[PDB]
Amino acid sequence: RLEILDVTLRDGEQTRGVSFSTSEKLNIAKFLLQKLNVDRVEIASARVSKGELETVQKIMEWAATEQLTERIEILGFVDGNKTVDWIKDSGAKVLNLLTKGSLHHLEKQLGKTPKEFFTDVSFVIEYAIKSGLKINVYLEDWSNGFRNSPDYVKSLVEHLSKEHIERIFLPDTLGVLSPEETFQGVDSLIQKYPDIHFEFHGHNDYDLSVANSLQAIRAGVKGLHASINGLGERAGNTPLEALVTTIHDKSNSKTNINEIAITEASRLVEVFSGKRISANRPIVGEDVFTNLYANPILPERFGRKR
Amino acid sequence: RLEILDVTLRDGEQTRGVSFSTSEKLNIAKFLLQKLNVDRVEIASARVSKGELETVQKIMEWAATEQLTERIEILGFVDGNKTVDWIKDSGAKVLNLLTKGSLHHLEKQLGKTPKEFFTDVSFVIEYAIKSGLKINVYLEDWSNGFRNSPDYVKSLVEHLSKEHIERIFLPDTLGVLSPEETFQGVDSLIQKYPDIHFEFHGHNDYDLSVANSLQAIRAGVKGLHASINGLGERAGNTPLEALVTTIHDKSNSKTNINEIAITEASRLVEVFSGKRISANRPIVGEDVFTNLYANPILPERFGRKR
Ligand SMILES: [Zn+2]
Ligand SMILES: [Zn+2]
Repeated sequence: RLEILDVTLRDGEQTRGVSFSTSEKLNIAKFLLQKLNVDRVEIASARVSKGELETVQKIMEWAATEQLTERIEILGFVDGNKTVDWIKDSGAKVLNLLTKGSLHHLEKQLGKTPKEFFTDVSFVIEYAIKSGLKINVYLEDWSNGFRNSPDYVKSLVEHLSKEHIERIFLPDTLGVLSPEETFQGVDSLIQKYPDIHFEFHGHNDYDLSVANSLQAIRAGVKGLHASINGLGERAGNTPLEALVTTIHDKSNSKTNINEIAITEASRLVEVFSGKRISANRPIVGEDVFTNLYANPILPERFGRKR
Repeated sequence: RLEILDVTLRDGEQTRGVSFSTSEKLNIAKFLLQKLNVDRVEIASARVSKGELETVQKIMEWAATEQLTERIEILGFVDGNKTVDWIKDSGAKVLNLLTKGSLHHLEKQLGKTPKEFFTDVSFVIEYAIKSGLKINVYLEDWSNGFRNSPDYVKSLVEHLSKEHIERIFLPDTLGVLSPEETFQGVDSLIQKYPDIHFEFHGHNDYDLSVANSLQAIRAGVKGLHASINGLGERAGNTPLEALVTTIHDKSNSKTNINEIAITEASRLVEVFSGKRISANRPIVGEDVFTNLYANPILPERFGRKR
């Protein structure tokens, strides 16, 4: 019973030539939450140029109606009051704080001491809770963090367990992990803090994202991040359509995603995003489906060919 | 030091709407063997409607020139003399016999006894050797064979070690294996016959082909199959561009493939095949590449951006 977090609207928004209109975000958000039944959705980044603020507001206005405002999440930053104010205004109720997960990143971008930066973090989490939000924390560049500066990473997670947050995200930001490493890194933290909710968020640079995601599931993770058609910044995020199918058929864990809405979700973001998918795209490609040669992956299973 | 076998021209040819012209096959074959430096290439299937015969003949005529006729392989069938005659005529020197690797397949398609069919196999291998060819053997549907009728599979491999063949191919024909299973199946055969040359040939139905391919490398395999842009019949074959890169960076094994020709190879088959690749395609996609955020996968590394 794993949670699936769709990042299509935000991380996917980062893709070159992709910019969703308010109507586009509302439509896509509604479909993912209601039809695909994705647990939560990360719709945007805070302090993006207003308008983006208006979009979130409209989506929040709607979400209120359907009794599911707690399912919407907003990428935020360590900037004191600015991020939390913007989200307070947006109407959104959940954060997803972007923190540096590698000693290398912390220094080349902030130039602060682990304790120095951990202070800025505690303040934003504090102020957010004070402002009525809930917080999820990204350990940006963690895939390089636990392999190069595992100390810095262990203290950050240590410090985070003291804060009142919902989940910790372990992203392979630069998509460099092999399934082995993904299992190592995740296992390293799940064993130390067996009562925390960690989620894996891989990137597909080596076409290992769904594989990595499977190892993360073995190492203990309780949730996973992904995007429709693997939309995203480089090679994109873990491809949602292939992740879910693989989880359902190649693992003993499950998901609440309704497979039958998978095909429409794909066509949906492809059109609105303006990024074409190849005809051989796993599970969702046009040419994908075409009883001696029976493959568990059938067209009607994903709302196609009938 | 693994061997890479490109199946782009044959298995890839099977893709819907794809039919390579003679000039197209010659061009693509030349590039893969000479510039990408792929060990061998599987250019076609025997008894395909003549013309296909002419193509192979021209490619063989050329291959002779460059002193590398032994690097070209032709998918063949268990049909007595027909396949071996066609390849004898083609000028090609290597077979790659398609045999049923699952008891289920053997019966629903031939209706013969393991011993009955093993006789047809020994004759074709015999006749091929008699005709000056070398033989590689595909255990079609093996991914379902070692999991459902492992007995039938063990006898077939047993029988094959008695024949004078070059290699045994372990294909995940329907692309249903998880990396775990791929490691199990491959390990099952490599341990019994430690002196045989097995190669994995996975399909990308679950977007696990390159991951599976990595496990196959651990289980003992000495060679791997793949196609440019994952061209192929469904989701296609293991994507060559991602396989090689992953092998080089995420495994201690190596390859003779020249990474710098990877980008041109992709553009090459994309254009000639008429099958577009998404802009976020790992390693080869248009948008893929775009020093705080340094990813080992650099554009100039694959003959791009300079
Ligand atoms: Zn990301
Ligand atoms: Zn195949």
